[PDB]
Amino acid sequence: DVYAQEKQDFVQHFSQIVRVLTEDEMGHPEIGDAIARLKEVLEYNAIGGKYNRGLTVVVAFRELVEPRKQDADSLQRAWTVGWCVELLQAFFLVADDIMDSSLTRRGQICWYQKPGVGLDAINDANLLEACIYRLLKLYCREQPYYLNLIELFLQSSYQTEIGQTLDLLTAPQGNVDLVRFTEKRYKSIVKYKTAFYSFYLPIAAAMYMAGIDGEKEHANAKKILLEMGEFFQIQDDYLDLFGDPSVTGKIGTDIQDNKCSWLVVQCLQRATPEQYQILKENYGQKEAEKVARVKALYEELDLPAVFLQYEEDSYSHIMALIEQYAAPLPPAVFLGLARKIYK
Amino acid sequence: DVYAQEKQDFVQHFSQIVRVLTEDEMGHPEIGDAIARLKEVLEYNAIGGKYNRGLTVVVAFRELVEPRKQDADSLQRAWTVGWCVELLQAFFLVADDIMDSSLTRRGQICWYQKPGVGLDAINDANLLEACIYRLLKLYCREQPYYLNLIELFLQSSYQTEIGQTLDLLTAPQGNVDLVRFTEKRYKSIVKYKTAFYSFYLPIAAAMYMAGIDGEKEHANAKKILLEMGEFFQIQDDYLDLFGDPSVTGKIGTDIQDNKCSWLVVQCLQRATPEQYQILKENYGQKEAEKVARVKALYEELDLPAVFLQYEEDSYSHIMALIEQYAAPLPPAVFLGLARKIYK
Ligand SMILES: O=P(O)(O)C(O)(Cc1cccnc1)P(=O)(O)O
Ligand SMILES: O=P(O)(O)C(O)(Cc1cccnc1)P(=O)(O)O
Ligand SMILES: C=C(C)CCOP(=O)(O)OP(=O)(O)O
Ligand SMILES: C=C(C)CCOP(=O)(O)OP(=O)(O)O
Ligand SMILES: [Mg+2]
Ligand SMILES: [Mg+2]
Ligand SMILES: [Mg+2]
Ligand SMILES: [Mg+2]
Ligand SMILES: [Mg+2]
Ligand SMILES: [Mg+2]
Repeated sequence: DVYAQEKQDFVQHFSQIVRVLTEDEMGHPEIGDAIARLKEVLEYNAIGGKYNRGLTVVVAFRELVEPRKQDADSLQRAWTVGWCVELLQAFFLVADDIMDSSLTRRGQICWYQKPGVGLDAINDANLLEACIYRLLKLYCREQPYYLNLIELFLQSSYQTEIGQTLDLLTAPQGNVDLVRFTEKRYKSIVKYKTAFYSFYLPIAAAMYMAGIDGEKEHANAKKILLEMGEFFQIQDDYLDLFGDPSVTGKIGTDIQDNKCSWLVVQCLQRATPEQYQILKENYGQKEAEKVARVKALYEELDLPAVFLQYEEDSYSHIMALIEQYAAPLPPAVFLGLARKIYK
Repeated sequence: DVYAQEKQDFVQHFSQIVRVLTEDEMGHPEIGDAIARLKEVLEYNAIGGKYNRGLTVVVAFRELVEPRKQDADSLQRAWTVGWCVELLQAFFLVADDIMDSSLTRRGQICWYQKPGVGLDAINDANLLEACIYRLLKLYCREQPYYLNLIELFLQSSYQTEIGQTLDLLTAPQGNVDLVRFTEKRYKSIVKYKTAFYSFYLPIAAAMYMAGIDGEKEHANAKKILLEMGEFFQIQDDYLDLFGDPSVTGKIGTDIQDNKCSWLVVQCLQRATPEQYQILKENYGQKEAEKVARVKALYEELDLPAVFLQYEEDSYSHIMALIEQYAAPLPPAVFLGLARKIYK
């Protein structure tokens, strides 16, 4: 597996990430305590994921750039830009866990739930964001793609925040209005909150580093990647309820938080007026027995089978899009990524 | 007053800010609801302040740039960059109010206290931040100083967040350890949390737009401006307790929040072991009667007189620094700003 190959090299690079980020302290001992906190935040929140996004930058880089230009310096920059995407991920998740009132992340207590952290986590998340641009400046400032990367990260952050706004607006706490939960709305939420930053960004970053800046090449890459992103969020929604917290590393909250989940949207498409009543009575509440009633209804409508069938139809469709839109990029780039997220 | 002149033109420009920010919606009706929320957030949180920071960009621009280069386009860009600093301010304040558990801001209820907003305000704050860079791209991308402005805003944000980390670390909730509250620590907190973004940033932005990018000119400007920033935070700390909420627009929380305020640092310098006990017993608690005991001790030590005397010594010192370090920039730039914040 081409991700497995690159992994060990990528993950060890995090030591260098932390080192150069906390040598800002050398020239200013006055901020020592802040730099120590930064290190803690990084070590807690940027480590322990699958690294799909960061590894994708490196894999795509190695597949897009002529082996004659893969010197030690160019490789260090690739790992760094990969870690920038992982820091973006950490920024979004620390804040998302606060807003979604979640308990665990990646198999440990959410950072804001940690004793003595609490809403201070808001500033910690913003620091993670800031570190992206410090890394970009330190490693990439004299490269021709520097400004393109800066604008890409900024734009991806804006899109993600717009998506989060839609997520939160569609799920007002205490106000169960199931008519809002349409497929059209679902698709817009996930495109913005997940697809751009999780799928387009890491490949686009590699493309810029390879000198592929053409409007057309990026537009074609998007057509494939945003579709993969939709599937990825749908899988996340399924896993919120039907996943084993021991494997996912996080306790589900979509029902309690009144979210426009793929599951609730599919339920509303199949529900008799009497099933609709059950949903309306038990959705968006914290009571464990009410959540259990919604899961039992999902199970009745065979939603887990409907998801299985969506996964298969989706894989076939993404493969068709790769056949059409990959060129002039190597299909391997997209095939590797697809194999990582479906199987 | 040269701020008063420029004001009406600057403030009316906010209509154009909001318009171009919410025409992102024209090409994507799917995110309409998010764009409506963005508009609300802007109108609530970017309006109602003194605009000292944003006006400073415009004033300095008009004083630094040859009147022959102050066309309508260059002026529109100046107003925009001014509004970018006001958006940065709004980002920091929305988040700061959450973290500091504050009640009002600029004479209205804090955004996160508004019914139906709550911790969703975390994402709203991040959107304010994102809008800075959208404005910079839309108005300034083809100008020679574009990248310098982008790096300036990013770096100022990082410094501010480091400062906020020190603020929050020095004020752990429920853990009153008054020995931490030294002048040396106070000075480091305020330099980072306030001085860079409030004083250096707006002048530096004008300098870059005027083509003054020299290391030396910026280093000299900092020497003056960071000192002004220290005074400005000290005045803020005094006003938290001794200001009239009807004028300041915000209810004070420093005592309740266990903060390393200039006032508590000055108290510890003057206090008998028996006054020290009083402080230690009543500081960092929410009880109105305990807060009242701390204010009465401050009044005993004549802290309000000590502040008056600091204000005067500080004005004289800043004026001495202007005499030394302003050149080759016009002293008016710094004098105008000083007159705005002292009187
Ligand atoms: O990991 P989570 O919390 O299940 C999630 O995927 C996290 C997340 C944050 C931001 C953007 N996309 C996904 P969410 O959308 O809250 O279900
Ligand atoms: O307006 P406030 O809340 O009194 C304050 O000045 C706001 C603030 C936020 C961020 C940086 N500097 C000041 P704080 O430091 O919390 O006392
Ligand atoms: C956008 C989503 C669905 C958040 C989870 O992403 P991942 O499942 O890739 O989380 P980590 O590997 O980074 O933990
Ligand atoms: C950095 C500080 C002390 C926050 C308040 O700044 P201002 O007093 O300039 O607040 P507004 O005019 O923007 O309301
Ligand atoms: Mg979540
Ligand atoms: Mg969420
Ligand atoms: Mg989820
Ligand atoms: Mg505050
Ligand atoms: Mg504060
Ligand atoms: Mg204050």
